Amino acid sequence: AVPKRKMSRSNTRHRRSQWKTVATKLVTCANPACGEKHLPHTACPSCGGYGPRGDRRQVVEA
Amino acid sequence: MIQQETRLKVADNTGAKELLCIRVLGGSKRRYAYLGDTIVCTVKDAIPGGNVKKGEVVKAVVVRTVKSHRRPDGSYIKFDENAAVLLKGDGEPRGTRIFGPIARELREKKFMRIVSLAPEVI
Amino acid sequence: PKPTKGPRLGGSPAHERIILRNLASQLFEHGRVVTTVTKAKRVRPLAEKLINRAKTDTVANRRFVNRTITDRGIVHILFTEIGPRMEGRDGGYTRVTRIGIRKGDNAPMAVIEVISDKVA
Amino acid sequence: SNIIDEIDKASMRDDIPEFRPGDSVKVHVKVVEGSRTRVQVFSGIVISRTGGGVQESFTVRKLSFGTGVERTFPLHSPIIDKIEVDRHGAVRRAKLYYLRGRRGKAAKIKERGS
Amino acid sequence: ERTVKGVLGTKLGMTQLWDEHNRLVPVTVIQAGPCVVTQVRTPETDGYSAVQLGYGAVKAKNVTKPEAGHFEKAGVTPRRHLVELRTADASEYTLGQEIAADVFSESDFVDVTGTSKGKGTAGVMKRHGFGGLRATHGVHRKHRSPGSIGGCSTPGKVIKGLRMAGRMGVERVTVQNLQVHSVDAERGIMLVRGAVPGPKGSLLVVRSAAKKAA
RNA sequence: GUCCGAACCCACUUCAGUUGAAAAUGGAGGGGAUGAGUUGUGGAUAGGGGUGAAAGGCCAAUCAAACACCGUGAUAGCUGG
RNA sequence: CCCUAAACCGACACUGGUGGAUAGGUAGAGUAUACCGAGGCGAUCGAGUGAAUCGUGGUGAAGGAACUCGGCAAAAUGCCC
RNA sequence: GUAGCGAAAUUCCUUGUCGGGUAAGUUCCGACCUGCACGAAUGGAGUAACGAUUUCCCUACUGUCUCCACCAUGAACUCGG
RNA sequence: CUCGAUGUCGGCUCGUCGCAUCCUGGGGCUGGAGUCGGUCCCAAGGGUUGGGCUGUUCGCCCAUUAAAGCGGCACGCGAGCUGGGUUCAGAACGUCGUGAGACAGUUCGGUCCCUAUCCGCUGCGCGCGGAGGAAUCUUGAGAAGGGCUGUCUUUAGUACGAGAGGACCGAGACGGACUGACCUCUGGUGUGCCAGUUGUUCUGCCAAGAGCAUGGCUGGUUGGCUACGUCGGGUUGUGAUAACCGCUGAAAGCAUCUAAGCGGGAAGCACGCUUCAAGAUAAGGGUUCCCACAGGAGUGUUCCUGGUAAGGUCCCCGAGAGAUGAUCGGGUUGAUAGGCCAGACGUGGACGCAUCGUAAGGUGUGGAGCUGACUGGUACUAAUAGACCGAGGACUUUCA
Ligand SMILES: [Mg+2]
Ligand SMILES: [Mg+2]
Ligand SMILES: [Mg+2]
Ligand SMILES: [Mg+2]
Ligand SMILES: [Mg+2]
Ligand SMILES: [Mg+2]
Ligand SMILES: [Mg+2]
Ligand SMILES: [Mg+2]
Ligand SMILES: [Mg+2]
Ligand SMILES: [Mg+2]
Ligand SMILES: [Mg+2]
Ligand SMILES: [Mg+2]
Ligand SMILES: [Mg+2]
Ligand SMILES: [Mg+2]
Ligand SMILES: [Mg+2]
Ligand SMILES: [Mg+2]
Ligand SMILES: [Mg+2]
Ligand SMILES: [Mg+2]
Ligand SMILES: [Mg+2]
Ligand SMILES: [Mg+2]
Ligand SMILES: [Mg+2]
Ligand SMILES: [Mg+2]
Ligand SMILES: [Mg+2]
Ligand SMILES: [Mg+2]
Ligand SMILES: [Mg+2]
Ligand SMILES: [Mg+2]
Ligand SMILES: [Mg+2]
Ligand SMILES: [Mg+2]
Ligand SMILES: [Mg+2]
Ligand SMILES: [Mg+2]
Ligand SMILES: [Mg+2]
Ligand SMILES: [Mg+2]
Ligand SMILES: [Mg+2]
Ligand SMILES: [Mg+2]
Ligand SMILES: [Mg+2]
Ligand SMILES: [Mg+2]
Ligand SMILES: [Mg+2]
Ligand SMILES: [Mg+2]
Ligand SMILES: [Mg+2]
Ligand SMILES: [Mg+2]
Ligand SMILES: [Mg+2]
Ligand SMILES: [Mg+2]
Ligand SMILES: [Mg+2]
Ligand SMILES: [Mg+2]
Ligand SMILES: [Mg+2]
Ligand SMILES: [Mg+2]
Ligand SMILES: [Mg+2]
Ligand SMILES: [Mg+2]
Ligand SMILES: [Mg+2]
Ligand SMILES: [Mg+2]
Ligand SMILES: [Mg+2]
Ligand SMILES: [Mg+2]
Ligand SMILES: [Mg+2]
Ligand SMILES: [Mg+2]
Ligand SMILES: [Mg+2]
Ligand SMILES: [Mg+2]
Ligand SMILES: [Mg+2]
Ligand SMILES: [Mg+2]
Ligand SMILES: [Mg+2]
Ligand SMILES: [Mg+2]
Ligand SMILES: [Mg+2]
Ligand SMILES: [Mg+2]
Ligand SMILES: [Mg+2]
Ligand SMILES: [Mg+2]
Ligand SMILES: [Mg+2]
Ligand SMILES: [Mg+2]
Ligand SMILES: [Mg+2]
Ligand SMILES: [Mg+2]
Ligand SMILES: [Mg+2]
Ligand SMILES: [Mg+2]
Ligand SMILES: [Mg+2]
Ligand SMILES: [Mg+2]
Ligand SMILES: [Mg+2]
Ligand SMILES: [Mg+2]
Ligand SMILES: [Mg+2]
Ligand SMILES: [Zn+2]
Repeated sequence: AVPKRKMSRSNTRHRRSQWKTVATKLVTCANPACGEKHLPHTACPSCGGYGPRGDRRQVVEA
Repeated sequence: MIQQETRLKVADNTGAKELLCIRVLGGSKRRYAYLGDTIVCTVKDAIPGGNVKKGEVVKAVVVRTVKSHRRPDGSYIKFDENAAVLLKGDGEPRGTRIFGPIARELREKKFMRIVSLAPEVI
Repeated sequence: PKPTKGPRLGGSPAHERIILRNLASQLFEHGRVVTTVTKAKRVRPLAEKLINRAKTDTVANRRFVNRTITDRGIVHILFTEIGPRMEGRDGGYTRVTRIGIRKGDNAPMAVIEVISDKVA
Repeated sequence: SNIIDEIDKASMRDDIPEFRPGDSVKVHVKVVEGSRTRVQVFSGIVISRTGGGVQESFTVRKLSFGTGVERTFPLHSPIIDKIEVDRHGAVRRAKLYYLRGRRGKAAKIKERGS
Repeated sequence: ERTVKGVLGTKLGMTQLWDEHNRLVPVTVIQAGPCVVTQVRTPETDGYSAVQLGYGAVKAKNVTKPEAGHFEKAGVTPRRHLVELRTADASEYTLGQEIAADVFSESDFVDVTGTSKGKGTAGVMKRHGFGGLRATHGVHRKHRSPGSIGGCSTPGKVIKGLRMAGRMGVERVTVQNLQVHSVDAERGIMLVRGAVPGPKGSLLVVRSAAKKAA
């Protein structure tokens, strides 16, 4: 099949506006010495650590 | 399960050796015949000395299916060859002898003569 | 252990078997490995099965582990270091932690690592 | 759950002898004949045991009048009066389905401890 | 308008029994557990007669304040589920009353209602029994096609209600006239002769048979 | 100008492709496979002509008369503007 | 320097076409096929996910051409003595 | 219009008629001749062997079908380019 | 009307509609002994088979069936399939033509494509609204599905009939087809599990194994999915009616089913059964929870910002869910998954050792070892840590 007619501006924009992305949320690193933003349930790219203020196990050597 | 074009062997001594199911009696659109079901058959092969000729349309009752048969008590019965027994149009065998084992489902108040002539009812 | 339900890694179940076995071998070789989320979570059960089998050291057990792995050096590592490291552990010999994503294809990445500290 | 199993224990029996596929077995099956009832013996070879609690069932193959007849019995069925073991076979398979296409000397089973 | 007895339970699975005619009967095992009357609906205040039953084990940290207040007014401990039974004898039910599987005897016919197992997006050949096309004889990439879906310039449209592919399963299904095999109330177990909708662990509503029996 | 069967040559059936991987192919089978075989290099035949185990086939990816340029801004009671 | 090609002929870094030479081991009659050697590659978007559906393979109770324009496709058969 | 052949790759009527095959055969095969409109090098009638030719039958064999189910995959589907 | 293209036969698939009804339901007249029939009405709820021949439609035939209805929808349906027929180029036969060629004569052979924009339709979400914000359970305006039928037994050899023959109205049992759910049973599957085994390469070798050859090939096989499987379903009924049968009864001193009125009367109509359903913007109802925040402008406060309550989402572990969204469960106050431990299922006797045999191998130790989904335990691993959204006494009017 082929598009019979050129789609109107209103309809094209109605469909196109739904092509979007949500913002990444980010969470503050539990390490007091780092305090950076990292993905939830993900090792902090700055400190390379994971876990609550206590645990704090190293995950990434960075 | 016996359907149209299924070829069966004969447990009678009528001289017929092989039947071809032309129809399964019991209602329209019915697919299969099981132990104790009546079918319309044609005689594909018969003994030269006998009272049944090849190409004759007869009625038979199915005994000794290969597929399986469930029973209300949860057991199953299974044979190794699809067999059938010809009838005289009134529920009685055409032959005077029955060959091989016969299913118990024939003794559901219906085929008393066949069960009586059965060498073994399993 | 349990099969993978969905489509297999590497475009073929045979290749998935190879991938999981090699990935477990590399995990045992290096202690830790960064191997994306799905591969790590799929290799965890096999790796823990192997470690549990290696927790008790017999010749028959070593041959059974060598059925997998197939690098006797890694078998020696598993039966000498990793095995005795988990004398008191009742399972859970490995852990998986997410790292981020790959820039090239947005693969969610994670590191799976054998437990290092002694339970006692 | 184990609730299913404890319910099944009410239906399971205890007088089942120990046997394997490959063993010769006589099953004393109860047959209803109108007002009458009878005990008919089905003698044959156990070719399969599909296990599991009260769902356990076993298949017996008999050679009668040049035709093979296979009967599948739930091991805890109340229609079975009892089970007798004649021979203990020496087989290598859990399911003896190959015996379906074998007759004569090729269809006979070695005895246990031979 | 009809007087219905009812109880709530969980599908534990199936097994098999032998009845007194030595017949093998498939039985579904329903943990027809204790249900409590959380709320009674009357024509004066609600406009119809029905009894709301509870049933279910719930964690104290997973019950919210509105639910906790509802159960506190009912005077009972919180339950996970809440299902109503449209009965014309709702009045005879007092708030917080105890209901157990022994509400059904050894040979009552019942109707069992549950949500069927899901199948995802199913094809026409599966969710409607469509006979597709042949496997050979030149069939061109349409072996499981739905065939035609209408006529021509008249009506130049697809009629409403045509059966096509879609998501099948996860829906309210009531299976009727199942004869209860046994009830053991001291542990809340019901053995019902038949197969009931839903996966193991689903919620089931067991009501008196609407059509009484066969 | 035997037989079976790879390479090689072919193109019978089927499926896929059919804005293709490909302006004719791919997968699975299939015919010939010491012969009227197949193939490399160079050469010869040219447009009312060539060549053709002959289908109007082929003659530089559309041949009941190639292509290019010229007569030429051919002509068209026809269609469009 | 490429050269049974990503460098040539195909508009492409194109599942096509392209003449010749060398061409080991085991199973095998074999240059078929399977796994390997000398040697060379991992293929030029990926990561996931049990949707329908299409393509490509696999298996199947009982029946066995009732399919269909037609046994189309598939299955069976298959080698040596 | 002879030999020979004929409802034929030719027969309109036509599913001619009879016979065989099938439980049922507008096709088939053997006959009849009433050859619309066979016929003797545009050859007549036959013919072992040969045929990816056309047609009918038997057997074996099977997802062709009764009646589909399930498995794995390249697309489809979600995310990044 | 369409030639700057409206693809032309039959089958397949999917239906939908009409009734000029094939079956099943009801009724008149005949009748007709009964049994059956045939005919004029009602009635479209459901059902209406499989094959042989032919490209066929048609038609004939075989075997059934309660019956094998007739028609419309571009002679429904080729951006759904089929290409056998038709209607291209090849060739042959007959006939016609001097010939090139022709033939609603025949014969063999013979290319199509389309990633769906709009409406339509099957599903599934996001948003906003439902005059505060929420959580749960609901009413049903309205919508959809479902509606088939046989045989036998009994009434009863009763009624009827000269006999032979053989009922109505009821009662019971067992089926076919269709269909919903489902996996306990049976069957199938099986890229997991166990086992055997061929070729070959490899782990130095023995021993024990690994890769590849379709999972190399075979024998099995739990879970899941499924039908060929097992459970259930159609109904028992209610109301108003069709044809029709009536009661009372005139106009018309009688009569008349009708003019006043009342009653019977079908699988059809509407309910009964099942399912969806308040976007039913008419946005419903019950029960429960949270609460009169803060700061600005302001012009009756208005309205815009900001932090919250009840509550919810994101994120993570999952499956009873699933294309993705969604749905449901769990998230340390925790059994959600994996692992671990035990069991069951499955396979069928591991390695090692002993012993027997020249050897391939046999026996024992030992229902061994291995082992997924199923079951029960167990925080060992991961469900860290956190953010974000979300009312304000909630517009106005009148009542009480
Ligand atoms: Mg729009
Ligand atoms: Mg699976
Ligand atoms: Mg991929
Ligand atoms: Mg492989
Ligand atoms: Mg077992
Ligand atoms: Mg099909
Ligand atoms: Mg195909
Ligand atoms: Mg329109
Ligand atoms: Mg030759
Ligand atoms: Mg070449
Ligand atoms: Mg060709
Ligand atoms: Mg094609
Ligand atoms: Mg040849
Ligand atoms: Mg030259
Ligand atoms: Mg020509
Ligand atoms: Mg050319
Ligand atoms: Mg010219
Ligand atoms: Mg001029
Ligand atoms: Mg001009
Ligand atoms: Mg014009
Ligand atoms: Mg080279
Ligand atoms: Mg190339
Ligand atoms: Mg180039
Ligand atoms: Mg050799
Ligand atoms: Mg090769
Ligand atoms: Mg090398
Ligand atoms: Mg190279
Ligand atoms: Mg490239
Ligand atoms: Mg997916
Ligand atoms: Mg196959
Ligand atoms: Mg198998
Ligand atoms: Mg099969
Ligand atoms: Mg078979
Ligand atoms: Mg056969
Ligand atoms: Mg046919
Ligand atoms: Mg047909
Ligand atoms: Mg073929
Ligand atoms: Mg083949
Ligand atoms: Mg003829
Ligand atoms: Mg003709
Ligand atoms: Mg004839
Ligand atoms: Mg002459
Ligand atoms: Mg001549
Ligand atoms: Mg001539
Ligand atoms: Mg000639
Ligand atoms: Mg000749
Ligand atoms: Mg000849
Ligand atoms: Mg040829
Ligand atoms: Mg045949
Ligand atoms: Mg893909
Ligand atoms: Mg993309
Ligand atoms: Mg146009
Ligand atoms: Mg009418
Ligand atoms: Mg109809
Ligand atoms: Mg109607
Ligand atoms: Mg006709
Ligand atoms: Mg119609
Ligand atoms: Mg048409
Ligand atoms: Mg169309
Ligand atoms: Mg054609
Ligand atoms: Mg055509
Ligand atoms: Mg001739
Ligand atoms: Mg002439
Ligand atoms: Mg043709
Ligand atoms: Mg499409
Ligand atoms: Mg309603
Ligand atoms: Mg509406
Ligand atoms: Mg199970
Ligand atoms: Mg099985
Ligand atoms: Mg290798
Ligand atoms: Mg093979
Ligand atoms: Mg299973
Ligand atoms: Mg009167
Ligand atoms: Mg009157
Ligand atoms: Mg041993
Ligand atoms: Zn940090």
